[PDB]
Amino acid sequence: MQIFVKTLTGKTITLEVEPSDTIENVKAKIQDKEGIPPDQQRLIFAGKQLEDGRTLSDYNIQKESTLHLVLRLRGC
Amino acid sequence: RKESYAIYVYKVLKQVHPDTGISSKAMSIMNSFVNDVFERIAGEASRLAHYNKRSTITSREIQTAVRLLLPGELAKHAVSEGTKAVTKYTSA
Amino acid sequence: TRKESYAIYVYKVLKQVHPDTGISSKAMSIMNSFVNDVFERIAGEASRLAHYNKRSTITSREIQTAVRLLLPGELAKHAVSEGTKAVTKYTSA
Amino acid sequence: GHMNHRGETLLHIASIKGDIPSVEYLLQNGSDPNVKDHAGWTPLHEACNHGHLKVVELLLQHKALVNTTGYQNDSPLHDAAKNGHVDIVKLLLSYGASRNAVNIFGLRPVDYTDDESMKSLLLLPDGPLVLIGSGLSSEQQKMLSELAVILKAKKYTEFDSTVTHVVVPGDAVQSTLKCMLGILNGCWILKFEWVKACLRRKVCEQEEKYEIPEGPRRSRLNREQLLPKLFDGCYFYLWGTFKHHPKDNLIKLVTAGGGQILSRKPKPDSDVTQTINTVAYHARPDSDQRFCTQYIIYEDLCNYHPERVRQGKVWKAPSSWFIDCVMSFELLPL
Amino acid sequence: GGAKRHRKVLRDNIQGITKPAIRRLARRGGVKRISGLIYEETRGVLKVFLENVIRDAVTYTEHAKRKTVTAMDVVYALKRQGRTLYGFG
Amino acid sequence: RKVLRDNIQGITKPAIRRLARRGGVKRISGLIYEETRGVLKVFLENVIRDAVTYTEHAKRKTVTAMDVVYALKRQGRTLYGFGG
Amino acid sequence: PHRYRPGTVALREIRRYQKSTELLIRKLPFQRLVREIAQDFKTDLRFQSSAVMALQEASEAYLVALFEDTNLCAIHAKRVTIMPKDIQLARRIRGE
Amino acid sequence: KPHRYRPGTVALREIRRYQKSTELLIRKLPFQRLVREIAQDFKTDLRFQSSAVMALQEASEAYLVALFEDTNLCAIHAKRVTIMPKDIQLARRIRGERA
Amino acid sequence: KACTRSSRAGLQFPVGRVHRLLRKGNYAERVGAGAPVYLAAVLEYLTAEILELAGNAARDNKKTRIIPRHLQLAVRNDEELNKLLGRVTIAQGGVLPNIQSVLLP
Amino acid sequence: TRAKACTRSSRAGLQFPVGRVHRLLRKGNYAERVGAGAPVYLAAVLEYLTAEILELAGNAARDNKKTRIIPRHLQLAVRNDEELNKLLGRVTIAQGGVLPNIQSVLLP
DNA sequence: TCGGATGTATATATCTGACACGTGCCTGGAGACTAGGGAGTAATCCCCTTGGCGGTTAAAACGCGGGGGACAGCGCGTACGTGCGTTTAAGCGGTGCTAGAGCTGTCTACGACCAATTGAGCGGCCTCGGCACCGGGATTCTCGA
DNA sequence: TCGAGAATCCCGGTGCCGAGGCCGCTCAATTGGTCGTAGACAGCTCTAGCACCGCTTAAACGCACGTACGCGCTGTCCCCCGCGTTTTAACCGCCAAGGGGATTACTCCCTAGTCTCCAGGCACGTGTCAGATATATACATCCGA
Repeated sequence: MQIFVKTLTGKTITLEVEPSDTIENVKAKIQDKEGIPPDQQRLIFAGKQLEDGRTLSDYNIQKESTLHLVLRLRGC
Repeated sequence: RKESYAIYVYKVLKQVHPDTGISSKAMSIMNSFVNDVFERIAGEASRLAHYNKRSTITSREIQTAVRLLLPGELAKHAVSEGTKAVTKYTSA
Repeated sequence: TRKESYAIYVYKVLKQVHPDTGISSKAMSIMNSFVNDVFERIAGEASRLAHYNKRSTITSREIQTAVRLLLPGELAKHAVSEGTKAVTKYTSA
Repeated sequence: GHMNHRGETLLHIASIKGDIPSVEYLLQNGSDPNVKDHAGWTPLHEACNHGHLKVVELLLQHKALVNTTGYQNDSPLHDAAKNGHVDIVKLLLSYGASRNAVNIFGLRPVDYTDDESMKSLLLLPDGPLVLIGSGLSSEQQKMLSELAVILKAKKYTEFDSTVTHVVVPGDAVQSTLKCMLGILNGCWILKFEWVKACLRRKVCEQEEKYEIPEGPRRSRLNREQLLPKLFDGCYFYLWGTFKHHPKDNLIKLVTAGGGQILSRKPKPDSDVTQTINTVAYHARPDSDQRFCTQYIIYEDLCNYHPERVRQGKVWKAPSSWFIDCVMSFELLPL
Repeated sequence: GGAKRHRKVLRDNIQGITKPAIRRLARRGGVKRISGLIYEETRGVLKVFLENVIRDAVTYTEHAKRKTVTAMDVVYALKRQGRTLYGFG
Repeated sequence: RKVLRDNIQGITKPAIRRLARRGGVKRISGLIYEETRGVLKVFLENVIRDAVTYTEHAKRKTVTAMDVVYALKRQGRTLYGFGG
Repeated sequence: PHRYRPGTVALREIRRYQKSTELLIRKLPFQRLVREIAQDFKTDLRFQSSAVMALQEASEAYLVALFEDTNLCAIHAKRVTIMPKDIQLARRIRGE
Repeated sequence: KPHRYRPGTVALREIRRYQKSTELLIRKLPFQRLVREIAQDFKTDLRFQSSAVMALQEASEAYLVALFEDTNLCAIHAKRVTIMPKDIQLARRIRGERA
Repeated sequence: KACTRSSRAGLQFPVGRVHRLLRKGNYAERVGAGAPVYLAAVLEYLTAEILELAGNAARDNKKTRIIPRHLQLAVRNDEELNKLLGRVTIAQGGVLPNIQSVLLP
Repeated sequence: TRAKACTRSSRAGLQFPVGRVHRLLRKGNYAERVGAGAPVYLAAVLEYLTAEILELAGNAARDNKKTRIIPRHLQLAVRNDEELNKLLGRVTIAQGGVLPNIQSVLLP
């Protein structure tokens, strides 16, 4: 179970995801990949905003689902 | 100075096709397509904002306009693209 | 709140073109939709003529040219004559 | 028989308002309870949703198909749990009937209950006979025609929406348009010996002894058990040009199989492909083919194995695989 | 959870455009003789035209955040396709 | 400055034959070369009237390549490749 | 006993349904068909009493306008009866 | 010895050679003279942009080809293979140009 | 001194209402003073022509009330009106009474 | 006094100019108050349509063993796609020709 | 050409519901004044259209032979029009329920607007290679037995 | 079922010009505030959309029958196509001239905006007569003989 986080530059990354975890841990995992701060990550999938607090299975993110990641304009 | 979407249509081609060019006449057609489709959607949203007595062209009006003009699955794909884009825009 | 239509004006035109002939309700709605459709055709073509020449106003020329473009043949030849006569009677008075 | 504009038969409207005397009246007269309306809800579904028990008891005792699929492949357990009936799901589990069922979304009934009691109670270990020939001879077609006109039947233009019986001259089923439309619709496939049996007795025979025990038989049992078609929630896209089987013939195959022809090549990294959220009923129970049901079909002539058959939720399968699917009435892995 | 509501839908109602109805539309068109295979073709063409018109009438309604397809957004759905309709506006 | 006349015959019979071959026509009747010229004159008049009145509204005397595209757009025949 | 030759009543109905303006399709079956078609596009969509009328007043006027062209094609093939190929050709020419 | 193609095979190779090409099938100068003589009763002494007559021609060739693609289906509808002056009129009446 | 603009030009259609609809329709940033008096005169002529033809049809039909059928006859009987109103569908309008020569015995 | 000037096109990930689309939506008198997300949505729709047409034109050009896209390739790409042909149904792509196809009855 | 059944047009009673007319009012149209800029008008540059002359050859024109298709005629079956008995939902009235259209009031977040800034796009030029063109050898149609 | 000849395609080599790139420049996109108001949202009201039931009744439907004609086959001819020869003007190159398109500067008159005033048309009734509805009568049309 892995996803594809596509940054606005077009470069995508692969990272292990638990099928029943929440967004907080997988958002903090991006810090171990590119050093992105969790407070200002704002990942997007299927046109939704995917705010923290809810699990990933709520948005029905299956395997190899390409997500997005826009950063607030203060550090982009 | 005349304006054209040539700089952009080349960028979109380098995305859809890394090794592919476009002749002057094809850029002139693709620019006319982007201007014609832009005019179609803008006029639809204009007629769509006047039907509801509105005065603001919102993302919803453009979404309905591209749902009206574009046929078949093309509209369902363009709506998703516009949605993905505006979500990344307003989230920054 | 309420709707607006050319019902009274269509009635006044019918009273002078056919003083003994009346009109129905469904036929009045059809005439109201027809006047509202030719309006959106001549005014819709006026926007285009103004933009094509980078103009910002809709003068009498940008309405005469739209009558000439949309109206077919003899109707256009007579419509521009009626419009010019109306403009002449309006500016002089 | 008599039906409503919504496909609701007499038993449907009798079980919706839960009128039990009418239910007994129509069940003791011989009305078939395993019927789906224009949506696909059976009397079991309606009864379970509205909260009625005696009608469910009579339906279960009158040999009604309990493992049925409703509008969005909703099993009766789904509605019975979605509407909070505990004794109802208890009575349903008293007969079993695939407690681990699945809707089009993929949500097993447990994902509906939102109730502790149900979550703890769930997890414990015919009409006109149309006879038309498929690739037969001249005198064979005349024989089928006279057998149809003596047995009160008709002769259609190689297919219609009311075809129930097809025939094969050989022992194995071919791969032409008509046999695919027969298998996907769940018709009876005969080895041309059934007409030979009827011409000796001048009456109808049993179709069980003259049916081939392969994929078509699985499709027949699928149609009889009211389960959905083969290619349900599977979206198919025809890439390039086809010469063996026309693109139009494949389009008709996908339409008859219940699948949607995607008009635009499904990009594996787009949002539309990943927002599908549908499963396939005939996908392998717990393999990597249920959550990813979107196929790009192509004739295996030049483009060989691209070393990647699945990229997310988009599959690249050859047309020979699509034909072998109808051969076996399954979704073979890749 | 779920909608907890069976969605009762209609099906095969294209047969409501019966054979005599198609014959009277033809007779009005000016047709003298009518082949038997054209009724299915006619009702299919009618279903296609309605799906092309109602789809625009529905999205004209979904935009206004309504749930009743009015008569003014149907004539608007017909004006877009060129089939202007006088009498309802 | 020059007065021109009878120039529709300039659309020669082999030109119409080439147009029909491009359209997919395999065999052409001898009377097609006179009806096609009439249809061509009708269409060219319908487009050129709109182009010329566009030019007259623009207070010009040179029918540009843009007002012709506009005249083709008015008749539902938008032409790509000449917008600029 | 007394039987209008095949075609006499046909012309008698052509002369009848052309001078009349009443709707030739039954209103309730067309309303049910509209509700059956619109259910694919949005669930629980309601229709005004005038919406279905406006949706049928221009729907049969399109079918009648199609059948004029189907006749003009059946006559082109030196025939009297119209066939599915006539409607197919009319739609292909008209851009449908 | 005098190899003479059958009637009908040169037309097929002429269709195959003009459907894959994009060049204008009508000579430029006669079409230009036709346009200039048509635009003589509307407004006399009128100039034409070099890209205007080409745009008129680029649209006119496509129009006459789409008409010849529609009038050929009428010829096949009548169980024929040649287009007659009676089917162009039909294709223009169905399209809405002579009704 | 309340002489309306529709009475100055001698028209019967509203000049003020046409001006308001041209200003509200968002057709241009500015609107000339001679545009409403011109557009209200073309609409007054088109109406005075379609109604004239409809009244003629009603007189030839032995009636004194214009109905949608008479409007359809007036629109489809004139060559210019049939080209202008060629794509419209007049509700309750019917069809021009005509039969092909091949169908008549 | 001012942070980095990140253009709106790169903020939405799309390639077309959000700023130019916004300027043209405002300066074409389509409405009085053009929204902020409307130019982004319209630029995204235009970019998707352009990407689809260009992908189909490149696929048509690779079939002709050519890299540079010509109007003929655009005509072969639009007229071969059902949806894109419905969109451009009344459009003449100059120097595009027609689709190569002969009627099955005309062939011997 | 004549006789009988019937569709179609025409004159008359009554009749009812939609059309023509009267009235309150309020909101949109008209007057008057002011301010700003969009467009009319004059002058200027150049460039892009028009016109002409000379040579070439490839498309156009014309004559001719032939065969393939357009068209007329005839036969055959079959499928469609037509009439009759049956049925089956369409349609109209009457009532009931309520979901949602429509209007009203708050307010707040979003978009117009102006000032300062800068960098991305646009025009000018500059170079090189994908593509047009030509020649040679090896696969498909096509005529013609 | 075979033999000579034409067209299509692939590979290799050459060369004019347009696509991609670079640089100077500028004006339009971006950012930052600031303020006005458009519409999102909550709330209330009413009506029309939906649903049902009962009764009648005209149209949809199934079936039997006759025949109109759609289609297939045959024969005739004629005219359109393929080809060779003559013709001719489209096209390319070059040169010249000037009419108008684009631009800029100046100005002024026309139209948006605002305040005020007023009466024209719409909602609401309300009386009334013209086309339907039925009844009776006469003329032209189709079918059979």
